[PDB]
Amino acid sequence: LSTAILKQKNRPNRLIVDEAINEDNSVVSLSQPKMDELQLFRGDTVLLKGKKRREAVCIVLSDDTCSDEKIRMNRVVRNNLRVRLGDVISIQPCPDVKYGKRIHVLPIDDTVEGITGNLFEVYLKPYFLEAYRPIRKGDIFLVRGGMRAVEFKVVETDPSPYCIVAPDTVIHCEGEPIKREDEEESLNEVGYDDIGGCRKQLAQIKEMVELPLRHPALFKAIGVKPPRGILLYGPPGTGKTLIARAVANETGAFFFLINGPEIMSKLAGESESNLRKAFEEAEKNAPAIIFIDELDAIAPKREKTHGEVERRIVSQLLTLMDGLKQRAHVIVMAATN
Amino acid sequence: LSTAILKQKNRPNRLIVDEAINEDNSVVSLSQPKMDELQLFRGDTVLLKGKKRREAVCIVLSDDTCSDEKIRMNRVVRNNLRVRLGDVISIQPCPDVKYGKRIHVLPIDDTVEGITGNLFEVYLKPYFLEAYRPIRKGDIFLVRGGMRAVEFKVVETDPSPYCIVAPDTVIHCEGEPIKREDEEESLNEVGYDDIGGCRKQLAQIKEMVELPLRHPALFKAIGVKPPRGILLYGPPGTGKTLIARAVANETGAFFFLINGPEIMSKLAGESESNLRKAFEEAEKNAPAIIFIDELDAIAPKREKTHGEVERRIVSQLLTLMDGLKQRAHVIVMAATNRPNSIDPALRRFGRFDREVDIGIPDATGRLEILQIHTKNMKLADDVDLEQVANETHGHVGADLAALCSEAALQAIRKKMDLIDLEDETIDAEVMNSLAVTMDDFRWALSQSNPSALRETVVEVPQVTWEDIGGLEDVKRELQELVQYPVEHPDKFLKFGMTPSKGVLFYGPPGCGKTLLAKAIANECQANFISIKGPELLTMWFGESEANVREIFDKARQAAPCVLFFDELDSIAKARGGNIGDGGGAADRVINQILTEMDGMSTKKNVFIIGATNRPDIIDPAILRPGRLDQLIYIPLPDEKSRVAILKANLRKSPVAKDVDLEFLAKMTNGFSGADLTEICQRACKLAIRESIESEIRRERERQTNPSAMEVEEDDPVPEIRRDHFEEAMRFARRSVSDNDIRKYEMFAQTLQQSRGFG
Amino acid sequence: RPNSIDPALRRFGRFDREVDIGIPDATGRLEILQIHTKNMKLADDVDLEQVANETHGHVGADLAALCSEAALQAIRKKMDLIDLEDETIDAEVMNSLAVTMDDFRWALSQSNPSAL
Amino acid sequence: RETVVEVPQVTWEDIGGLEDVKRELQELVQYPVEHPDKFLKFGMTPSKGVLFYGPPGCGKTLLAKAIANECQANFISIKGPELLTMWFGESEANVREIFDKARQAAPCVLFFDELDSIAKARGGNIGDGGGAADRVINQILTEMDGMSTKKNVFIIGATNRPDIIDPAILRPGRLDQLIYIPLPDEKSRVAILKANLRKSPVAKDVDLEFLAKMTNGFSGADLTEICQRACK
Amino acid sequence: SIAKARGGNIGDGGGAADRVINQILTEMDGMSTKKNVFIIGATNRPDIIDPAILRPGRLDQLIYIPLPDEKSRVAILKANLRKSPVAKDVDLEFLAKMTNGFSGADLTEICQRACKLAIRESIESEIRRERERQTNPSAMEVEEDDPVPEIRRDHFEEAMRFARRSVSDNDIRKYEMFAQTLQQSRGFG
Ligand SMILES: Nc1ncnc2c1ncn2[C@@H]1O[C@H](COP(=O)(O)OP(=O)(O)OP(O)(O)=S)[C@@H](O)[C@H]1O
Ligand SMILES: Nc1ncnc2c1ncn2[C@@H]1O[C@H](COP(=O)(O)OP(=O)(O)OP(O)(O)=S)[C@@H](O)[C@H]1O
Ligand SMILES: Nc1ncnc2c1ncn2[C@@H]1O[C@H](COP(=O)(O)OP(=O)(O)OP(O)(O)=S)[C@@H](O)[C@H]1O
Ligand SMILES: Nc1ncnc2c1ncn2[C@@H]1O[C@H](COP(=O)(O)OP(=O)(O)OP(O)(O)=S)[C@@H](O)[C@H]1O
Ligand SMILES: [Mg+2]
Ligand SMILES: [Mg+2]
Ligand SMILES: [Mg+2]
Ligand SMILES: [Mg+2]
Repeated sequence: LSTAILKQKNRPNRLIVDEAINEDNSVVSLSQPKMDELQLFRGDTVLLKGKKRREAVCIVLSDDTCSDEKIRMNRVVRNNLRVRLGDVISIQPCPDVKYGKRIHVLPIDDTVEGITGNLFEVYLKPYFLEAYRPIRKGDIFLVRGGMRAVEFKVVETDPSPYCIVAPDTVIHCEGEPIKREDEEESLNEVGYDDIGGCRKQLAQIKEMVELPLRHPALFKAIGVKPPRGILLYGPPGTGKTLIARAVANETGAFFFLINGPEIMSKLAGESESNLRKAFEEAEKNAPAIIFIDELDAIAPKREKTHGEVERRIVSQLLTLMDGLKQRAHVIVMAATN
Repeated sequence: LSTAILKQKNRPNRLIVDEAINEDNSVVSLSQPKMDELQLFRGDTVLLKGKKRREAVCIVLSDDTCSDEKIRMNRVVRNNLRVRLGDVISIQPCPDVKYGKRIHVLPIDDTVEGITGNLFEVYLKPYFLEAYRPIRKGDIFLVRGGMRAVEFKVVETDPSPYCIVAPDTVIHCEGEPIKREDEEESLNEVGYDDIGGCRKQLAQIKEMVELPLRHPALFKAIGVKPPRGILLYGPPGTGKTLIARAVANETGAFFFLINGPEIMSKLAGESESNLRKAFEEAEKNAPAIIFIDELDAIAPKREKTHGEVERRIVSQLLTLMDGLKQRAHVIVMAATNRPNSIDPALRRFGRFDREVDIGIPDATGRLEILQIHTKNMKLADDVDLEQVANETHGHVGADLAALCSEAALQAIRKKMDLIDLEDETIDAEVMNSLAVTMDDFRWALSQSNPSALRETVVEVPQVTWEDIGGLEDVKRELQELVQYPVEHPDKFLKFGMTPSKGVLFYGPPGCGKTLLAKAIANECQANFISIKGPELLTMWFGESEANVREIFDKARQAAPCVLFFDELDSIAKARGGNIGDGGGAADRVINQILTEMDGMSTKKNVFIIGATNRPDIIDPAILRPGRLDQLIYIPLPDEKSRVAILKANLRKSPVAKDVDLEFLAKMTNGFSGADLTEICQRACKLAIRESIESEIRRERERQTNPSAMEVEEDDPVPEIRRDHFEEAMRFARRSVSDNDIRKYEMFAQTLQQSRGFG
Repeated sequence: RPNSIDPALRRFGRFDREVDIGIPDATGRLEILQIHTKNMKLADDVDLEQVANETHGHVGADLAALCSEAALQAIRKKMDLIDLEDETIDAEVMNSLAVTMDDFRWALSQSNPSAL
Repeated sequence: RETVVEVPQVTWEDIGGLEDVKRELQELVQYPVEHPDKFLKFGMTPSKGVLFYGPPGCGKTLLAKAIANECQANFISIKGPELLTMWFGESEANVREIFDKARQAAPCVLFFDELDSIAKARGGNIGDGGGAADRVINQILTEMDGMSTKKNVFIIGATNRPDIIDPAILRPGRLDQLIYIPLPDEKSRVAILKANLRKSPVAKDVDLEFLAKMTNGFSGADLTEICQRACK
Repeated sequence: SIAKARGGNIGDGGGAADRVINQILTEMDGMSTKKNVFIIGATNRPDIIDPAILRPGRLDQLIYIPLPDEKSRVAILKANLRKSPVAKDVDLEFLAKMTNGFSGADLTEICQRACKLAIRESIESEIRRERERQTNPSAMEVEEDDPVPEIRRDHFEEAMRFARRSVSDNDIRKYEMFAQTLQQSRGFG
């Protein structure tokens, strides 16, 4: 039970992906007892949750040749949810529908180059007019209203979770296109599937960091105070900054990063201000995490320290660590070798 | 009388709480001779005093079914006075009644949410109009003028001690409500009931700090100047900041706090201003206390200090300490965990001359710390805290806190198939089905790595005389050497004899020398410091002079104690050599031991005992009058001594009636106590082998016919029957040869002659 | 610390004379005790020459702390009447304070001196 | 240049002979892990130490790896050459770091090895001005005393020069269970030669019994030398 | 201790001259005679002594202090026994005629043993009195005096039984041979 927190806990609302034969980019395949199970009436908009906090919404259909344990979707949704073939995806009935005021799509330029022509009346007309197709802020969808695959990206939108775009919602095309590198660099984010060989330690870090921030009521009920500092250590090259970025992309808390050399490279009296601003922004915001990377660059032993300014930075860090109270909901974790 | 200041001193005006059946929140229950005793007329307002300086006032009633020794009140007064069921509360007749001008209540928002409605005409009307109900500034009272329990809090009021609210007193409801966390955090303040394992030191701190501030007239009358500096010290984690906050919440003096890193983290020239403002605000105000926490961060030794600004901060602190005069009524107390890295100019007379040593707790202390920390957890009935308190050996208070936390997290992990990290909230039955069992405390105790394992243990031992077999003449001699100068001082003054201080035990290995030295300390109820030559050849090469002075200073501080040196052959054979070498018969460590043993005053009751099993390479300079004098040779045991040893080792395990110990001692000839313990341990291991093999045969037989599984057997072996001792007798080998025994006889007769030549 | 002073200050014309205040002997310790106990109210049992013989490595401030610890022991024996909880103490209790030889034996048992 | 803390891969099957010590090492190591309460029925506290000593080449390292493979425990290995190096630069930290790492990775067998190099660089050949107690082995004894029994750290030693050994190592509460590992017998030599020859294919014309009846004082290292010569 | 931590037992690589005793000789040379500082030494191992200590203008006047004679032993036993009161039944002359190679430390050991035996009898007698008063506490009417004020005799006989000799006779003839000729150690050997 030492690694029991890493179990996926399969439930009736768990849906495994599979290949879908519909070229429409708003389809799901659910069976009739599944729609009668979660009270999903025909035409509902569910809230799909994938990996690395990416989400998606699609209008539901009753594809009765689907199985009760799976779901079928195309490559567009599986790239908007960052899943492979054979990964679970939660479903949530969220019919809280409000319309949008203005949406703002943006194309990707390398497919627009070649021939552009007119973007609006050739590309944005036949896909949006009388379709009611839902979007999330940050989706990449494909319209075959041109020469070949020219993709669009919804960036600026006033409804932030999602919205069903009515035909009266104002559609623009005046903005600036996006590069291919801008998406392909953001497809190289880090999750828990990029860490190998450290299962037993990821169990401990999820028990120490994720659980006292999602459920403070348990620790208050059973009478436990959660820890305030975690120190990762190891040899050089063993993946400590990687586990840092993995928790930074999962956890659903506010994340703030402090580097050792970046603090110590600044002028005297500006580095203490950066430490104070870090802890003030973390206590001001949500349940938070502060990651201090390379701790032994900003706080060595005081037999090695010769300056006055470096002893002042160590004493500043001690004073800021003692200010964390049980009310604050701030975890500080640091890494060293 | 060393802890006589911690006595509660029961008086006729002492009232023990009890449960009251009146739902009214202004009732007390007093008997008629109590009201005729303190001249309490019916309808008086008394001044009730509880814990942590909380007070309360209630109008008195004559409830004659109450007892003369108790009082009865509800939960409202017992939460306004911070007492439990079975705690004393002083009463004071204070009829000094003046009315209030404006009062200002404030609700608590979590009970107001749900439905609020109109607060004033529904909540504040029927409880205040024509009631004359008294309040203290800071009370939490309950009015049933709504949906459920909606509590109010009186914050702003012009009469500060208390007041009887007339109906003409202006009542407001416009203010801001208070959160639940704002009260529940302030219910976690610290008193003297949150400190466990430090009774003897709390006595000293109340004699030094509370008494010269409450009653300066006594110290001026008898002619005593009270001290100005107290230095608490100890290992990390032993509760020094906790004792600080406890005095900060009791004492009834002005309290000011200074942190080490908070002073040293500021810019140059701003830290000296914070020190000066601290002492100016303390001398400006009342009888005060200044607590300087982590003193060794702002004043280290000036060989370590490299700055100019840090030497200026140390000199500023010395100048401010010398400005304290007898007129001022200011006590300065400081806390550190590195008591030898403080600048030595601060530890002189007039600055930080008193020192109180908070130490590592023993088993009785660990039980009290565990009972304090688990008062909010929900323990199962299986949990025995005395077993846990015995099994935690090198722990300090913070380690026991981390032990309780790790146990409850294990209890969560066993309940993981219901709790989801993915969801929003947890079922209330899952939050109610949490109870920590003894299996959790065994997990948490298996995982914990404590902090104070590499410290020296100063305790009273647990070995009685009964664990030792044989050696009865040396029991009669050691009683006469140790116990009578403690118990009968004057009988050495009738004659002209000064008692001796040293004993040396020497002999063959395994003969039982350590247990006697522990047993005499258990007999006299003295402390016991144990040193080993391996432990003293390590941590000398790094600190070349301090180690043996630290041992003798710690033994002088913890008097009366027996200071037991042991394993002297390792010093003698790492420095003096096997067949002799270029090194001396005198050894550097044993040299500094002789120097420390000479300068030891006889008014102390520190008694020194040695032990070696290589008496030939011993230093001659150890043996001289005024040092280790009383040579006692401890020999191999005789056969009745061997029967007594075998009766001694066999008390924990159950054996049968078929065994004969007399024949078993008549088989062994040169066998020590270690060899007889080896035989008993071999026999127990053979019995455990047979038990496990029998259980394997039973489980395989149940696997053979699992259709019935109907044996329902009992325990196949509860004891050792016989004949394991025969195989153990076959295994045994002798430890000391006979040539060595005649050599020990020849050193047994004449070792005192080794002083001169040879 | 007479050997940590800069040696240029101890030359001719600057700090050439030196007077060595030292650790007192038994005749000195008796005089220090008779000075410090001139305001205390001693019982008739107290023999200061025995105390002056039994204090071996003490200097003057140690004898001051010895007298203070003795009088605090005399307070602790009178503790069942004195209340920390109250406001003031009865004048007969402040008049019934007199330090006996048992107190000086307690205080002398507890003291750890400086110049051993 | 790091210390490897893993579960080893040597099974019992790689070792030939020495079956009584297999039955003894199971009883010393495996039962206090597997059956805690059966030591609470009686009043016995289990021991913590084993010393193996004997002639060279007899097969002492493989047993210590094999018991760790049997119990599924970690395995830290130390050599006296490795501990006389990186002591002269860090005079006190090294042996504390080893025992702290073994306490952190519990349950593990902590295998000291090659004690003759410490004993012969400090204690000497025919004796000298140095002691029978050695500074490194002194700090080892200090670290071995202050070790709590709630942990399941088990200590195993090995030397092939048992005369210059420190007497202070051997005392109850330290390395107790002395086991002498002898030269192998002829059926033990047949088992050793069956053990070394499993990786390489050999024919049916070979006789191992005669080949063990030729060797008299030959250890396992010598029989492995013979097999390696044949493959070359 | 200086001679045996630096000069050694049977000799070693160290010298007969020792570093501390070297600096002592240097300080003893540069000492003006107008001062009245007088230096006295003591050792009980006269063989490994530095030869350089003994030279004119340094520690000159060698005095060998021997084992005491029997009238010297009577004087020693009169000296140790002045603090404690003893009786008139004791004979010190026979008690010195029993001891042969016994020093002053041994005679002080005998006297200390006798005082310890007397204190044992005193405490055991008080325990019997308190238990007898516990037996019949209804009266409690003895009002006894002091059962033992002095040492009577016969504790010295048990103390005589305990005693062991401190210096053997081989050592005494070795000290005689160093007593006659120690000044000749300056040259060779
Ligand atoms: N467990 C691992 N799984 C996958 N990739 C890893 C793992 N450990 C290291 N890597 C790779 O190693 C690269 C460097 O790892 P880092 O996280 O930079 O190491 P580090 O922990 O930061 O060590 P230092 O002290 O900062 S040099 C990462 O970018 C990964 O590509
Ligand atoms: N005697 C004790 N009784 C009850 N709780 C204790 C005791 N000693 C320590 N604790 C607990 O240990 C926690 C930490 O103790 P601290 O007071 O922080 O130790 P400390 O004395 O400050 O040591 P340092 O030098 O400051 S790290 C406290 O919050 C208590 O929970
Ligand atoms: N008289 C005795 N009664 C009971 N147990 C004894 C007795 N004598 C020895 N022992 C046992 O002998 C073992 C070692 O005891 P110790 O006194 O520590 O031995 P030692 O005299 O110190 O010699 P070493 O060098 O430690 S083996 C323990 O198991 C004791 O229980
Ligand atoms: N019983 C055995 N079974 C298999 N191989 C063995 C056996 N005994 C020894 N060997 C071989 O002997 C060689 C050395 O093994 P080790 O146990 O390391 O020797 P050792 O006892 O440590 O003595 P040294 O000092 O290292 S040569 C290896 O090649 C082993 O395969
Ligand atoms: Mg990194
Ligand atoms: Mg603290
Ligand atoms: Mg011992
Ligand atoms: Mg090997």
